[PDB]
Amino acid sequence: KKVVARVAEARAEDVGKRVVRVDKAERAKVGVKVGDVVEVKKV
Amino acid sequence: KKVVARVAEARAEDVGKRVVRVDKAERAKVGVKVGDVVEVKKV
Repeated sequence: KKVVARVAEARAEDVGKRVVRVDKAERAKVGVKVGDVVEVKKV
Repeated sequence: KKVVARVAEARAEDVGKRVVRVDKAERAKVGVKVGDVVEVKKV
């Protein structure tokens, strides 16, 4: 269905874990900043 | 609008960068594995 998540800053602890990278240009495209709620959906 | 991205494994280089964490249970909920295309949308 969909995942409700938050944009975060990757920490040392996150290495090796699954993530979706969102760079600054992608963040400007969708209008998000660290801490914002986003929806992650399979294509 | 929306961001088209891929589930990845966070590397050492990703520390300090913005990401959306998707743990195994979230991955089972949406049906994704590392390498899969997902859409990231602002709420």
